[PDB]
Amino acid sequence: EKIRTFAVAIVGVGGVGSVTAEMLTRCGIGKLLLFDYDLSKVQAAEHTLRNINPDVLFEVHNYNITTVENFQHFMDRISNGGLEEGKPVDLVLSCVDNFEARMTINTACNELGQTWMESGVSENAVSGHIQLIIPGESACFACAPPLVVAANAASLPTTMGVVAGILVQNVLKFLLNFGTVSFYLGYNAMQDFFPTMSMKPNPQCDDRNCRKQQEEYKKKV
Amino acid sequence: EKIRTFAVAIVGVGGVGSVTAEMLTRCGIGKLLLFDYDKVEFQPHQAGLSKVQAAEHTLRNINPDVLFEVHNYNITTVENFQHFMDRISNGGLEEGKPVDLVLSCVDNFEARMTINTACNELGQTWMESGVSENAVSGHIQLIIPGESACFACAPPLVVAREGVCAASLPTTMGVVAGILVQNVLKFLLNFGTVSFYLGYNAMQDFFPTMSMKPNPQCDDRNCRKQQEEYKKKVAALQEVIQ
Ligand SMILES: [Zn+2]
Ligand SMILES: [Zn+2]
Repeated sequence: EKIRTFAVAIVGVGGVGSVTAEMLTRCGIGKLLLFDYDLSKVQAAEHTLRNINPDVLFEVHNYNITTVENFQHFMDRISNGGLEEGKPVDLVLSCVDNFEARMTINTACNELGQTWMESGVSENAVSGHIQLIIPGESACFACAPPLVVAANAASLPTTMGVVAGILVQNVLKFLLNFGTVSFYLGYNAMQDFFPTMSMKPNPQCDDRNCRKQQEEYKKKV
Repeated sequence: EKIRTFAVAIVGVGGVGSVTAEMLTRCGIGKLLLFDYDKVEFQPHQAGLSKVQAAEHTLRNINPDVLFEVHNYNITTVENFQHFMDRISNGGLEEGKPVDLVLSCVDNFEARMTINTACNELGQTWMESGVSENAVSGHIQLIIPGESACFACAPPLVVAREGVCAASLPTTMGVVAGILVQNVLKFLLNFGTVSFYLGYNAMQDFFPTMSMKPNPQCDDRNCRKQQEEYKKKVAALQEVIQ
């Protein structure tokens, strides 16, 4: 019911992204915005998803957001593509499998002061994670590299399933304000370990907007 | 590859059971035996078909290579319990061989105890799984009769707004089914570490894990018999928390 009043952007519509898109659609999220870069992949996903739950609204884009020109458009849609035009999306989800795209999303979110979550799964399928980022309040993707160790074909879609479900659950807890949102939640599939933590921002982060947001956040006193 | 050589029985094709059946089918499990006893009340046009034949139609369409055997009876009846034991002992990939794993995805204690009674009689390893009515917690448990606690060794373990639940339920089922299946793969394929018990608290992203030793005074004498057979086997080197 209340869930129908939110919009979520999802970047990366393969692997963890398709499962996540499908779960959110099945929950009746008001709007999903889909970004990927090859009907194209996103318009294909939109078609399948709208069949699953026609209550959900979609907007899709197929451009490479790592060029500054497309990055402009990406930021425009984050800021204005909410359920009602001209309002921001409530959350951005990174379900991408490369560093450049991920860092690209981090740069947009730092610029906009947009809360987002990033997720990943290993090629080997033995591990994955989700993380919440609140620019200026918690570590962004540029503040520090990933340091949490993984204490050492069928498995791969399964691990994607677990990570996607945990992601969606945290999206629901964030949008609907119940339980506790995780800041970092890891998944070691071989051991059934779920390491968790949160990290403060790096005051010397390379991302000058992360730095800017931190100051703005501190200033609230 | 190797996963194609295994047979898995799933009791209860409801929430976690259907997700689980679907994942296993997508993995290319050799065979699924499906047991349940009510009708579709999934996709809306199956409303009236038995749950088991409906799931079978969907799953076959997903992966035609998996072999399906389905039964639509109440296993808590002695007569149907005989049939159930027959298919567990003999409904393996090769007929006359046991099923490699039984998965309990039923919603009630009686059916769980029923599956437990069969598995102790047969010495059949199984996993008991569930999602709470509150929609924000679930669990999986590995029962190796004689080696780990059976469902009767101790009473039921518990893992500590409507719109919340209505949204959460499907996704908690997803998480629990996913972790169940990962454990099924780890158990069948023998890699990594299989959890004897794993709970999931969705409110706090808590995944408590432990194992339980058998209760040497279990009400189930087959449990006890199975314990002594296991104690014979090992005989050289297992402490409880004090
Ligand atoms: Zn930073
Ligand atoms: Zn017992």
